Amino acid sequence: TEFLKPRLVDIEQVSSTHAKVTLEPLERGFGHTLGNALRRILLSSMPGCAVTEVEIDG
Amino acid sequence: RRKITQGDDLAPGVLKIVKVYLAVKRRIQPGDKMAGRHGNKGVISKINPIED
Repeated sequence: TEFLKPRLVDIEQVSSTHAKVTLEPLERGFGHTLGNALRRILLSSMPGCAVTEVEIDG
Repeated sequence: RRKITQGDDLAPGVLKIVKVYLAVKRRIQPGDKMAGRHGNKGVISKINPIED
């Protein structure tokens, strides 16, 4: 069996708006197993902070 | 054996014709036209892995 090693990661970066991680190599079904897995993480569970509740004293 | 030995005459003049067979397996791929008996037609866009 043979394996691949992720290389050439051409990070197109703009200060704070967005990062576009270009990267090779991905056989059929890996930009999937990873890409969707990441958006899953980014819409459902990512340990960060936020305001839970706000009481307007007025 | 008679049929095998002298039944090879084909065309006047060109009595020696060499016919060769070339078997070529052709598969299903992005661009094939698949349908059903009922009438519905179709052409495969992108045959995805069974993962999806």
